[PDB]
Amino acid sequence: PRAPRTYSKTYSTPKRPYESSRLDAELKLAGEFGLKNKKEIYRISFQLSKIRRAARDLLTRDEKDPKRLFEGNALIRRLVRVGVLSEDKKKLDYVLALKVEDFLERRLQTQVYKLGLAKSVHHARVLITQRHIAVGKQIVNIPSFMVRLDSEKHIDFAPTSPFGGARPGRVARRNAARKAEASGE
Amino acid sequence: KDLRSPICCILGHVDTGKTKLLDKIRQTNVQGGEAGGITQQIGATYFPIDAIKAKTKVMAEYEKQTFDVPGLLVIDTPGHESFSNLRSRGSSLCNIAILVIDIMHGLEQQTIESIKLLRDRKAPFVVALNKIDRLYDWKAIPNNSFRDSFAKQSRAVQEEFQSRYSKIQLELAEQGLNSELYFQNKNMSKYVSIVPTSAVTGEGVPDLLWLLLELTQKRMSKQLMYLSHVEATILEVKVVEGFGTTIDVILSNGYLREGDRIVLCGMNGPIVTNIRALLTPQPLRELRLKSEYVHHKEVKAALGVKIAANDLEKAVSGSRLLVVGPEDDEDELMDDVMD
Amino acid sequence: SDAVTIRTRKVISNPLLARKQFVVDVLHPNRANVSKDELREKLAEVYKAEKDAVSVFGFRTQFGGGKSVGFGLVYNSVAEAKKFEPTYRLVRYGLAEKVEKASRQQRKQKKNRDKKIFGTGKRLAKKVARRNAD
RNA sequence: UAUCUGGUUGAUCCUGCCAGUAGUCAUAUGCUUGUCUCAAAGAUUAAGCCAUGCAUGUCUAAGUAUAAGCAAUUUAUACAGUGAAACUGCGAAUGGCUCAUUAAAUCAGUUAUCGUUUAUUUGAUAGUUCCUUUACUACAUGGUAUAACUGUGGUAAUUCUAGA
RNA sequence: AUUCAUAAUAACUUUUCGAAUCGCAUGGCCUUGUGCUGGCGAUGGUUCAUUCAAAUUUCUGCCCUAUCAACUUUCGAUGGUAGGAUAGUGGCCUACCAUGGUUUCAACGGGUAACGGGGAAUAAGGGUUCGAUUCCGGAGAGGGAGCCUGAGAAACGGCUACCACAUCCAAGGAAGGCAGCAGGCGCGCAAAUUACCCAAUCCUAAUUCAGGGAGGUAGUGACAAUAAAUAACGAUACAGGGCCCAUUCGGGUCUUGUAAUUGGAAUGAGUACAAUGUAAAUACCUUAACGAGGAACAAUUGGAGGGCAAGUCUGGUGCCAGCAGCC
Ligand SMILES: [Mg+2]
Ligand SMILES: [Mg+2]
Ligand SMILES: [Mg+2]
Ligand SMILES: [Mg+2]
Ligand SMILES: [Mg+2]
Ligand SMILES: [Mg+2]
Ligand SMILES: [Mg+2]
Ligand SMILES: [Mg+2]
Ligand SMILES: [Mg+2]
Ligand SMILES: [Mg+2]
Ligand SMILES: [Mg+2]
Ligand SMILES: [Mg+2]
Ligand SMILES: [Mg+2]
Ligand SMILES: [Mg+2]
Ligand SMILES: [Mg+2]
Ligand SMILES: [Mg+2]
Ligand SMILES: [Mg+2]
Ligand SMILES: [Mg+2]
Ligand SMILES: [Mg+2]
Ligand SMILES: [Mg+2]
Ligand SMILES: [Mg+2]
Ligand SMILES: [Mg+2]
Ligand SMILES: [Mg+2]
Ligand SMILES: [Mg+2]
Ligand SMILES: [Mg+2]
Ligand SMILES: [Mg+2]
Ligand SMILES: [Mg+2]
Ligand SMILES: [Mg+2]
Ligand SMILES: [Mg+2]
Ligand SMILES: [Mg+2]
Ligand SMILES: [Mg+2]
Ligand SMILES: [Mg+2]
Ligand SMILES: [Mg+2]
Ligand SMILES: [Mg+2]
Ligand SMILES: [Mg+2]
Ligand SMILES: [Mg+2]
Ligand SMILES: [Mg+2]
Ligand SMILES: [Mg+2]
Ligand SMILES: [Mg+2]
Ligand SMILES: [Mg+2]
Ligand SMILES: [Mg+2]
Ligand SMILES: [Mg+2]
Ligand SMILES: [Mg+2]
Ligand SMILES: [Mg+2]
Ligand SMILES: [Mg+2]
Ligand SMILES: [Mg+2]
Ligand SMILES: [Mg+2]
Ligand SMILES: [Mg+2]
Repeated sequence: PRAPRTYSKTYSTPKRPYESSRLDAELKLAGEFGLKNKKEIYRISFQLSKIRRAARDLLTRDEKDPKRLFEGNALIRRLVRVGVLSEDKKKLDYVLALKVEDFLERRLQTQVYKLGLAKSVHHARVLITQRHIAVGKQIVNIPSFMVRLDSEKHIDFAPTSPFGGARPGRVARRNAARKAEASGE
Repeated sequence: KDLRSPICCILGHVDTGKTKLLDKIRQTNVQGGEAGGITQQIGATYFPIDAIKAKTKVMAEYEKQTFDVPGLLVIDTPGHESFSNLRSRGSSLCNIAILVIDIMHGLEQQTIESIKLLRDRKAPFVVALNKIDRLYDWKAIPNNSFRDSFAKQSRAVQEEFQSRYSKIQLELAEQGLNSELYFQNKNMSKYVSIVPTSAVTGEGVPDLLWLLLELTQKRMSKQLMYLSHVEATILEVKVVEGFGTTIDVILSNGYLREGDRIVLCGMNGPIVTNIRALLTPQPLRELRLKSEYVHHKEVKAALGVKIAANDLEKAVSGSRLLVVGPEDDEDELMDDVMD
Repeated sequence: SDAVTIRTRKVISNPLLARKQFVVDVLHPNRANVSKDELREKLAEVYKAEKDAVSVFGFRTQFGGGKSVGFGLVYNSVAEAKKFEPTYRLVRYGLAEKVEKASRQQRKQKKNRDKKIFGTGKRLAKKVARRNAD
């Protein structure tokens, strides 16, 4: 006698188990963006899949139908916000177009590298998970963060860690200790 | 933590798969002056020492050592024939012990093996003998000191005791002892002390007790004080309904708590249990109805208790029972179990 | 010891419970988390009240570090706190003793034993006193 | 979010089904198992059986205090603080659990009471009661019987209770 | 819409209600009786309304089944009249009377490993399958029946009987219903602690206070579900692939990386002052002191002829052992 905590899942898996072309494609994606799971692609194809459905749905409605307008516009401005939808093609048949890379290109994982700051999607990961880098003063440690566009200007290393001042942190400090303890007194 | 209380098991005898004697000590107490149904363990028997004070009448002067001893705590196992399961029964059974013998033979088939096992362990024991009333002409006065009664029974009877007594001594000597009657006794670690004891009707039974505490004082003094961690042995495995399946265990030292985690021995590995309940003792008197054990929150050791635990299935005789400090323990039980 | 700064957002003057109640926004760059005693001391001196009439709680430090949001109350007198406050809080502070009792089930057990007796009971003691005889 | 593939022949096109493939708030089992959050769980078989413990009790200034209770003090010689026991009142018909029965039953949506009961909550609502009707009828207030208690008892034994 | 609400006449009644109650204050007013008055509010009380209910009740809607075709009136089946009974309508029951009621538009009977619904799973659409189980309704408390109390129960942590189980005894008797919470046996492929608290959510009482295995807390827990560590970065040894030039050594600048020496960096898994958390604890979020080089702090589970993604490597076996959903 409490309330259901509701949940749901965030991915869907391929109907065809072994399709060489699809495996190459997937891998290349995972390789460009530095993912670890075929699931990190599955998830995005799933997000996309829903988005596309909703899109089609509104699209069979009449032009200037209240629902299509309210929800369609909302869907769009929501997509423009993250930077998945180019401002030119801000009218839902390009959202019906779209495609997965347009989503991938916007993870924090990737933005951290794209404006230099990492020079490898992997160094990008390892950076992000290891706490350094943030959006405000707000440390983010999630490669899938999805950089919000008007916070693109705000991706820098954190007030903590090195890389944004504050310390070198035990390993370098361990070594500073080795210098002033071996060489001196 | 504790002052240890004495742990004495009574060994030997045949066709008295329980020897009547301790059983008499409870019976003497119950219908003569009591307050209610009396707490009696299982697989071990406990008595407050204040039971003993009531059950004993002074010789005139022979038992009143009562300074810092809180009473036994008597354990029991003989019954088979086999010959035997009785042996070992943990390194606590062992400890001090009473060996009884026939007043007609002084020997029994297994009593060779039994005494022999005791000698190997080289732990003290006190010779006693049960019943003296499967003996021509006798007369009884219940729970009366030996000495009083002995003098009262006629000459033929007296001599007959002496005659039998030399026989008993003789056989005992060849088996490898030197011994004499307890009151007559010259030095405890000189000669083993013999208390004639009647188990049908009381005759000298308190005096048997006088000697036990006396011997306890002699060997064990600095020996009794302990600090220790909870040290016990699992004796016997059986089922119960109300709060489920159990093991009956004897706790020699420690303080035992309800919530405790204990590691215990399996055989397909080391096993651990949460004690669900601490069961044992039980009071007394119940025709076909009411409660049958009493629950306890905590326990001071030198008690034999039944532990109820929710994963307790398999166990063995000879395993240790110990309270948890997991890792060292985990290997310790596992090596030991292989035997 | 890197300055800190104690903000108090969303404030309500609540006279029907004799206190001003508010959120507490604690910045603390270079100094992890603050403490409750420091906070009651510090706001004792903004509301001209004193420590033992300020209550503070809630509280979690923001993910990643350097900020903690909580909640505070300051009473229009130490009496008003000692009466409107949760007693565990008064315990937390130093303004009330934790009078500890028997376990919950120890107590229930006591009560259930007490059910089986009708009346005073010392009467029943003198009645068992004769069961001691016969 | 409208996909199919392997297997009948020498080869071929079909019919066909077997097998592959993917999901399951769908259970079991096996192997493996580091971190955060969330957290179902003796339904399926046996509405089979159950040791022990707990799960229903309750007092405001405001029904009843000669506790031979406590407190004492601060005015109370009827009572007055506090308060066990007991009387009285209220509650125990809610909750929790399970899914055995049950197939026009229940249940759902929809109706009916001009076909009835309703503690309680809330709002209202009571000048009449006696009697051949001047020698009046306690109203400045009519009756006893009981607990707890005191004391005497019974039974191996229960929340058993008897006589005074 | 009424023989409605309401009222009037004549009577009726082992006569219902009309305050013999409690707490706080103590004040007015004289013909000075302790006179006659008199403040705030408690618990009651009859009838009406209201609220919380309840009980019946209209219309339509259920799975398989004809190897179930006729069913219903023994002993009410369908209707009429009157009564009795009920809180009250009604064959609810009883008297008397009649011969009705349902059915291929599937009655009646059988089955159900059937509680109903909100819902769940599966995604072209149409469907198919499931719903013991967090909310609603219903039913039950081992099986049947009966009933006391009461506003309300045909109650089971109430009684009474019988049936089946079953406990204690001093053998005369007495006592019990976990489909509440834990816990145990049994069953089985199949399912956790005999822990802590009323701090929240709310419920009950005479009631701010007591009680609450309701409910909350922790333990057990790879049921589902979410996020996502097991590594990141330079230098060096050649090797390249580049590229300009090539009359030819070539390397060198930009790097792709395969390396049996290297180099300093980073971090939480853990461990742990502290404070935070909490009813108190525990964990999480914080965070001093610790905590990574291959011997870890060391990922798994299946597969590699086809379907189906990945060997025609080496050794073994020799229609054996074994594999193979299918071929
Ligand atoms: Mg840090
Ligand atoms: Mg309590
Ligand atoms: Mg009471
Ligand atoms: Mg074919
Ligand atoms: Mg074939
Ligand atoms: Mg053919
Ligand atoms: Mg062929
Ligand atoms: Mg051919
Ligand atoms: Mg196949
Ligand atoms: Mg198939
Ligand atoms: Mg690991
Ligand atoms: Mg989380
Ligand atoms: Mg079970
Ligand atoms: Mg269930
Ligand atoms: Mg069941
Ligand atoms: Mg008084
Ligand atoms: Mg009452
Ligand atoms: Mg009378
Ligand atoms: Mg006056
Ligand atoms: Mg009223
Ligand atoms: Mg009729
Ligand atoms: Mg009727
Ligand atoms: Mg007919
Ligand atoms: Mg007909
Ligand atoms: Mg049909
Ligand atoms: Mg069923
Ligand atoms: Mg259901
Ligand atoms: Mg169904
Ligand atoms: Mg079922
Ligand atoms: Mg209804
Ligand atoms: Mg049952
Ligand atoms: Mg019933
Ligand atoms: Mg029950
Ligand atoms: Mg009930
Ligand atoms: Mg029957
Ligand atoms: Mg008798
Ligand atoms: Mg249960
Ligand atoms: Mg309960
Ligand atoms: Mg399971
Ligand atoms: Mg269980
Ligand atoms: Mg509460
Ligand atoms: Mg609980
Ligand atoms: Mg519960
Ligand atoms: Mg756990
Ligand atoms: Mg480290
Ligand atoms: Mg390492
Ligand atoms: Mg492998
Ligand atoms: Mg292939």
